Amino acid sequence: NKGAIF
Amino acid sequence: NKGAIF
Amino acid sequence: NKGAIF
Amino acid sequence: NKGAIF
Amino acid sequence: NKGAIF
Amino acid sequence: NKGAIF
Amino acid sequence: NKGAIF
Amino acid sequence: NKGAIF
Repeated sequence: NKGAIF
Repeated sequence: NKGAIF
Repeated sequence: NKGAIF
Repeated sequence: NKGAIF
Repeated sequence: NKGAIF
Repeated sequence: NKGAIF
Repeated sequence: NKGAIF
Repeated sequence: NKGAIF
């Protein structure tokens, strides 16, 4: 799993 | 902003 | 911003 | 798993 | 089981 | 089991 | 500007 | 500017 929060 | 990836 | 990836 | 928060 | 609360 | 709370 | 590539 | 690549 991969994610970005920005 | 807030997030979850799983 | 806050996030979790797992 | 990989993630970025910024 | 997996979960996120935010 | 895996989880995040934030 | 902000971005994520993954 | 801010970014993540992964």
